[PDB]
Amino acid sequence: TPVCTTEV
Amino acid sequence: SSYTSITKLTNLTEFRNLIKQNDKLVIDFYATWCGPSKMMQPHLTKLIQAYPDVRFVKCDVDESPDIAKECEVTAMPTFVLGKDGQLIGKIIGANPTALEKGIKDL
Repeated sequence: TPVCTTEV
Repeated sequence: SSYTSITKLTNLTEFRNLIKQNDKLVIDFYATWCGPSKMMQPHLTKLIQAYPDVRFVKCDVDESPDIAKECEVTAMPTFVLGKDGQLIGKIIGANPTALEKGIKDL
């Protein structure tokens, strides 16, 4: 994958 | 210089001033734990050397959440591009090709 997402 | 040697932003005023004071700019928003952001470090080093007319800096989203928020950074890596005093672009993701195209257009 090419992204790290962050859900806060 | 390199990814290791560029300025790491830690303050909002510093961040704002940076936009005002640099004709061409790139900010690498990253996280120390993110694999994709880690993968882009060698690429950034190449780009820094390749485009000396552009100011490259980095920001740790965990360390400086206020700055990240200001740029609406939800994912990493996010490269924010600035021209002539204002922010004008984003490349979201570890895409070296898209990133270089963006830098070339500054």
